[PDB]
Amino acid sequence: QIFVKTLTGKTITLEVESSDTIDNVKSKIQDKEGIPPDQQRLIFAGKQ
Amino acid sequence: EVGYDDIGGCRKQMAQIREMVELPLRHPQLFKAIGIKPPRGVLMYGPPGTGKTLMARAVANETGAFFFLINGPEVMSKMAGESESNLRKAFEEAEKNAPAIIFIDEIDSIAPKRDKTNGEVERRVVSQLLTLMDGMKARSNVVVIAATNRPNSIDPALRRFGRFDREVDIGIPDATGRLEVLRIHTKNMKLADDVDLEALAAETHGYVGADIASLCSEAAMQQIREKMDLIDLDEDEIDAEVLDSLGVTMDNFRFALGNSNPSALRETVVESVNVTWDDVGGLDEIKEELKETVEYPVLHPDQYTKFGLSPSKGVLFYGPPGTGKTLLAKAVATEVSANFISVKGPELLSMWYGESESNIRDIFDKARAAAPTVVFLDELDSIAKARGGSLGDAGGASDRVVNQLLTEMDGMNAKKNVFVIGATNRPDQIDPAILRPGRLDQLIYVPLPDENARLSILNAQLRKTPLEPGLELTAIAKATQGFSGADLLYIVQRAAKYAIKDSIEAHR
Amino acid sequence: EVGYDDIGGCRKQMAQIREMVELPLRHPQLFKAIGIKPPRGVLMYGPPGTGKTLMARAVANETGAFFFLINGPEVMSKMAGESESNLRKAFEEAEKNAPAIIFIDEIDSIAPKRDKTNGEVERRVVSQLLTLMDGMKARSNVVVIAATNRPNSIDPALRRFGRFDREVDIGIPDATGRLEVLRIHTKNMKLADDVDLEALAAETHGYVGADIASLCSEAAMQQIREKMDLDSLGVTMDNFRFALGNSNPSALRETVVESVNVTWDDVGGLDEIKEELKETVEYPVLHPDQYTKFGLSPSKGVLFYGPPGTGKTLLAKAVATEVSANFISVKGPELLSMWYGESESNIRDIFDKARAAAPTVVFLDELDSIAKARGGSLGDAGGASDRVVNQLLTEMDGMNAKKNVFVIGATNRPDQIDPAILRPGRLDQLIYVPLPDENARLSILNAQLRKTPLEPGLELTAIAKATQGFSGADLLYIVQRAAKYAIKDSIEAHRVDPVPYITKEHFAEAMKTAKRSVSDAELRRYEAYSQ
Amino acid sequence: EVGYDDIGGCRKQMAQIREMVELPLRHPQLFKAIGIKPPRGVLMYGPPGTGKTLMARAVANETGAFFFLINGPEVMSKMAGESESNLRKAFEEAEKNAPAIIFIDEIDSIAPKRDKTNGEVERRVVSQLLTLMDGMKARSNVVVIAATNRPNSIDPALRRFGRFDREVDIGIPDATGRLEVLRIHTKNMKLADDVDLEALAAETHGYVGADIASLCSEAAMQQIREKMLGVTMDNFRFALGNSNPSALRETVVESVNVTWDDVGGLDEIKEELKETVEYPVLHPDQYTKFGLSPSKGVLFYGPPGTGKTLLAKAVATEVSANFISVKGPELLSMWYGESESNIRDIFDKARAAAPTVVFLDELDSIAKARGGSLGDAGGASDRVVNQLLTEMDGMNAKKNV
Ligand SMILES: Nc1ncnc2c1ncn2[C@@H]1O[C@H](COP(=O)(O)OP(=O)(O)O)[C@@H](O)[C@H]1O
Ligand SMILES: Nc1ncnc2c1ncn2[C@@H]1O[C@H](COP(=O)(O)OP(=O)(O)O)[C@@H](O)[C@H]1O
Ligand SMILES: Nc1ncnc2c1ncn2[C@@H]1O[C@H](COP(=O)(O)OP(=O)(O)O)[C@@H](O)[C@H]1O
Ligand SMILES: Nc1ncnc2c1ncn2[C@@H]1O[C@H](COP(=O)(O)OP(=O)(O)O)[C@@H](O)[C@H]1O
Ligand SMILES: Nc1ncnc2c1ncn2[C@@H]1O[C@H](COP(=O)(O)OP(=O)(O)O)[C@@H](O)[C@H]1O
Ligand SMILES: Nc1ncnc2c1ncn2[C@@H]1O[C@H](COP(=O)(O)OP(=O)(O)O)[C@@H](O)[C@H]1O
Ligand code: BEF
Ligand code: BEF
Ligand code: BEF
Ligand code: BEF
Repeated sequence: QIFVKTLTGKTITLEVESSDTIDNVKSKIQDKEGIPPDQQRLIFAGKQ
Repeated sequence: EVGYDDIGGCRKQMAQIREMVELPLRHPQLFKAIGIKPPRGVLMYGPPGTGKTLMARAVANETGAFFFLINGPEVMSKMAGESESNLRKAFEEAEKNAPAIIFIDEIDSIAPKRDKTNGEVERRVVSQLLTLMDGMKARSNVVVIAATNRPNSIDPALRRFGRFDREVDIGIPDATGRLEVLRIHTKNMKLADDVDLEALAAETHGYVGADIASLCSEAAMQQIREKMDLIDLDEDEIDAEVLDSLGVTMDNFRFALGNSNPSALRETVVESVNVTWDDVGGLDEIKEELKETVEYPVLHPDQYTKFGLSPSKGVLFYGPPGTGKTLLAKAVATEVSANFISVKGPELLSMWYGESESNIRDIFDKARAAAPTVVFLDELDSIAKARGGSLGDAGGASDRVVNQLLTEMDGMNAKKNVFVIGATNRPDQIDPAILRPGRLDQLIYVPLPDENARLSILNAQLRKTPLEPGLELTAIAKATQGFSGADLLYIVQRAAKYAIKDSIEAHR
Repeated sequence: EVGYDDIGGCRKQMAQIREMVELPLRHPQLFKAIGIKPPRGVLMYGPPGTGKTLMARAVANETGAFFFLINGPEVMSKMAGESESNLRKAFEEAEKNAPAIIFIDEIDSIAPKRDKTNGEVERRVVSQLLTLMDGMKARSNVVVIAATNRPNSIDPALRRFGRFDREVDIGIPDATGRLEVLRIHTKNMKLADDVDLEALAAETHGYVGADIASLCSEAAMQQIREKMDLDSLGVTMDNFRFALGNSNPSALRETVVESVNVTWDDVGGLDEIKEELKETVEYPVLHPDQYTKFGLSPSKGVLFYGPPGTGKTLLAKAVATEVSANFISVKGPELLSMWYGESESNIRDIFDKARAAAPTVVFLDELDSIAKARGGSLGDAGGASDRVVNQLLTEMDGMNAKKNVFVIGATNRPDQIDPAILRPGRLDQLIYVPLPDENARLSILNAQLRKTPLEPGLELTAIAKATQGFSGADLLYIVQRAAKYAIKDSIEAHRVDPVPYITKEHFAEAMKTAKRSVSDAELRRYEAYSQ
Repeated sequence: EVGYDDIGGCRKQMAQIREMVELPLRHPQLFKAIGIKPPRGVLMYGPPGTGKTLMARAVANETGAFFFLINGPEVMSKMAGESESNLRKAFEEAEKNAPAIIFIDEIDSIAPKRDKTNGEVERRVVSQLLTLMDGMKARSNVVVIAATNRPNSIDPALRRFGRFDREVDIGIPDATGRLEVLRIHTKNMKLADDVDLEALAAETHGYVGADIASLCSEAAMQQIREKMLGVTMDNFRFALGNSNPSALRETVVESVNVTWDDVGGLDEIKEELKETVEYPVLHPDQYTKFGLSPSKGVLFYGPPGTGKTLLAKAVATEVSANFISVKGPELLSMWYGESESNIRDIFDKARAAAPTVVFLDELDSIAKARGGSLGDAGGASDRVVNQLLTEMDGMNAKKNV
């Protein structure tokens, strides 16, 4: 004698986006980070 | 190019859209010294292809400016924040070549409501368009155009003061507007000297404009298919005397008028059962009373406007079962010029919470989009249930789905000549608020047929029969006293079943 | 490859799709000479198992144009804007080489109604499809077609003039619409000379596009199975009848019935009822041209309202295996639900599925619990129980086409049925099965056993003239009690009879415990009508 | 590993699934030049606990070909996409290197009916499952095999000829199909020969193969707990007690004492109940020799306190058939749709036992003869009496209930 319909809701999905690109890490691998307090880098020469 | 002449009808709404795209561009000194320029945004809503995607194509060729277009979800890509930037550089592209005109299409994916999205990038694109529309305030700017259906699903922050406050409705042409559609769409075609363009618009009453183009396409193909003489398949050129044009006749438009199928009721197509106003014989004063109350507001809509009175709509059928009253609704399926919508009782009832009241709200909107039409509600006892004494026996709010039908029959707006027909066998279990002249005017009662009525009942069913040498049918009428209309169908079916049995026994 | 000759059935629906994807491409000088530009593609729909997903294979070879395949959920990816960019990079791929055609298989997945969904990417992929078919200028010569099976769960803006012109319906084939179907599904196969393709098409009703293709596969598999005991083989219509036992249920798989049969000879006495029920289902099927010549619809509904025990609830078991029609069985209130919902849709999905497998014979048993509508709510009977009848009243006659659906009803109380169902068009043939008399009972006792040695020299006429006022299954109790005493005199130590020789001594004590089921007071309620 | 002998215990349904995938591979020259493609999709269904998860591993060793395997809901991951592409990764990997056998499991949870659910992922999982089974000249190498217990919950478009046809029914093995299960998982165990194994074939009847493996596992734990070596009957007879088949686990009855000696005097009534439930069980060949159906059960009526709740307790502990007790009007409920399926699954489990006996106490409460003639009580609940009316004889065939 009793009736109930339902309640709705439940399933949802999400999207994800990507990171920067190919050529930013191509340029991120070619730079400097700094001198921590005081160091040197390079002073050399070769083949006479 | 499409120009000014391609838009069919819509003259009361063309004059609104002309003054906001032409007069700031043609006369820029007119808006000076009278204050600032009011119109900078517009939104066209309604059915989607009634002349909203053509209006953007119209202003691209009759208003010379640096025009470009914005589609739907084409601004989305697999980057970080580029989705809010490429539409920013699209607006900046329109302003670096100022003066220009900008059109964005289908803002359902671009600008949805902020409460429906949940933590994704789509809630920032609607916020990006909200900032750049009103923050960009230079001199002689661009005017945005939105041509999108479903206007109630738009966030109300996009209508505050400056995003768009000049939204317009491209209305459905009901009378003498679809004639201006047919004058333009058949101008490029070379019609034969048989069609009547006023008769094609006066027979039907509810179209959408785009289906009028669907009417001429199927009428053009049926004339080619009738004149399809395929003898030379490799040479594939149909001349038969000379390089000529076949055209289209009046009979080809009558064939396309049969399978019209408008877009408002494409999901609510009825089974085309043939009727010719002669399947019912016993009803001679209630059938013509049914035809005059459904034709007079739709065939001659001038006398009701002259008197100033409301038209009559809404009729209920009640009586004993087996004598018409649902198969009379079969007679108005293909015969009347209004479209038919059939409901087989609780077929539109759903098991979800808000879906059962939403499946009854939109069929009436499909009856509202289709200009004047008739709907049919068979077995209203399954819908009404007298609105009294639930006490848990209703359970799933069976009296609350009735209250949705309370407000749709009388209507909060002006009535568009829709016709509701209810058919049932018991008038006592119907709620008495259904029986009021605001919704159902008269309650006609079909009686049991007498001897004069049931004689022409047997003449109605014996129409297409390979009859024997004839016998009198008045003797069968005086013997079958007090029977319904379906009871006499059983007698002619039993007599026909004996006519099949002896024919097989005669063979071998 | 497949061609247009390799696809049979809907020849009228074949030509309306051939003049649209081939005739504007092969014959382009008609549209520019007279008339408007040629319209766009159609939306194919219908029941599953028809050749909607094998019609598009024929236009991919013989047309010669560039074909691009786009499946339904194939254009889907977890990025934010590649679910619509992959869709638009394929339609512009077909624009590079005009003309070209695009088949959207299963369009129901990526095009629902936009008002039903909320907060997904699926409302974006349909709005991309809105501006892709008829955009601003991006439509020159490509024609895009689609195939599905649910046209109602599509947005109505997608079936406009710009996107989808006609809704072509590949429907259920009929006689000489399913005969050329079996001819092309048997062309390459090695067949014998005794096969008759015309007789196989008359006994296949629900067999539409693939069940009839299952019939040529299961009969060939049975021919392989018998050949396991280089060498040529061939079907000989013995495995075709063996494959005809279980090859129908594509749509009616949920309501299959198995496997009881009485082969029309286990019932007796009702000689007039057996012929009346036979010609009500064999006339619209075996001779359909006689009814269209006379121009009258046949009679369908029959109802049984006899007393309990005469043979009404398994007379439907007699027609379930004898006549060539689909059988749907409903055992009482087996379709009711509690959800304000599915209890009403269970009648709806059982009739159009039966109408799809036309012709068919449905069976509604014990309609006393189904047809309680005129009293409600009767205190504890429960309200909203008359809607289950009003849905049934709109399916028997309603507003529908005549699909030769035969309704058989069996009940024991004729006064508790809705009189709205008791009318012609729904239930016209009202037959009252009585108790068997002395004439019917002698044809009842021998037809019940049919498999037992009966001690030749006995007389069953003495039982028929005696035990008056007994039902048909009341005599089932006597022969079951006699077989009970027959094995009681045989389960002892056999070290007694090595033969099933039931004698009169087993029938002696069987008549002692034989009691009458139908009382005299309950008999008068059936004789009170006398109509 | 398992094989064709380890799966042995079904005969008619075994040869249908074996020649479907091995005969086109061991003998491919007979299909060629025959005009018909081989069948391409297996769908085996039945009651739970049968070997629909272990048939696929059994011919996933004996053919010697490229087996695979997909679980049910692990393919459903949260992306807008890849719930259909991980299905594509399982099919495009299985395309190359002919031949091909792929097994998909749990097709009742995933891929439901289209118009009966509301989830936007579920509209795309069903059709991607369709399109990879027939696309644009697809189905050239792969052979799909399904396994489920609810065939009515799957999509009606899924059981077509191109994707899932020649479906095989894996039912309850009792007519010398139960005895073949005993000889498989006992040849690996140590069995001291003191009894016969053929008497155990007719002791219980609702066993579905998986309950037989639980029967021999109960005797293994009973053997080691009394030696705190082989196996004996006393562990198996203790396993014969509290047997509890998986189809009848919801309704238990084995809690009463020893009977058949607590009653006396009504020996002609006690012998009559032995003549109606022990005769087809012990002697099934005598009924088919006469070619007649066996008799039905016994209805009790009389004075209160005579012993009619003890005669139900007498047959519950002595005869070999299963027992299901209904405690008065127990199955009656408040819901409208229920008390019709609640009286149905008891009879559905009764026909799945093959054979058994059910008991309905106080038939005044469950019959309520006719509500049409009943107006003073105001009940009018004729649904529960008519569904009971069509479940005993009804429309279906008899299975010795
Ligand atoms: N004035 C007009 N009356 C009727 N139909 C028109 C008119 N102008 C354009 N159409 C039709 O509209 C279609 C193109 O625009 P449409 O699809 O209606 O756009 P939208 O759906 O964006 O409103 C074509 O079928 C065209 O024939
Ligand atoms: N004189 C008649 N007038 C109308 N219908 C008739 C007549 N004679 C026979 N019929 C047929 O009898 C049937 C009666 O159905 P109908 O009265 O609509 O059903 P219901 O009893 O459910 O209201 C229809 O098929 C109708 O065409
Ligand atoms: N003309 C035809 N008549 C009947 N069956 C056909 C016909 N053409 C193809 N089929 C069958 O249809 C199936 C392939 O297409 P189908 O699965 O029906 O596609 P879809 O489900 O997409 O409509 C095969 O079983 C094939 O035998
Ligand atoms: N002479 C008989 N004719 C038909 N059925 C019979 C006969 N004797 C016994 N039976 C069996 O008795 C049962 C009762 O059949 P029927 O009268 O249709 O149902 P009910 O018992 O509900 O009245 C069926 O199983 C039927 O096969
Ligand atoms: N032929 C067989 N007879 C009886 N039981 C079997 C048979 N083959 C396997 N089993 C049992 O089935 C179980 C493994 O498969 P099962 O769990 O039944 O799979 P599913 O539930 O997927 O059908 C084990 O308990 C095993 O002993
Ligand atoms: N002579 C007897 N035979 C059977 N049961 C008996 C006897 N004396 C006492 N009892 C017990 O009395 C109870 C009543 O049994 P029964 O007559 O079946 O039920 P009820 O009391 O409802 O009539 C049971 O527990 C039964 O075991
Ligand atoms: F202009 Be439509 F909405 F594509
Ligand atoms: F279709 Be009628 F209202 F019985
Ligand atoms: F493969 Be079809 F669309 F059922
Ligand atoms: F028992 Be299921 F097939 F895993």
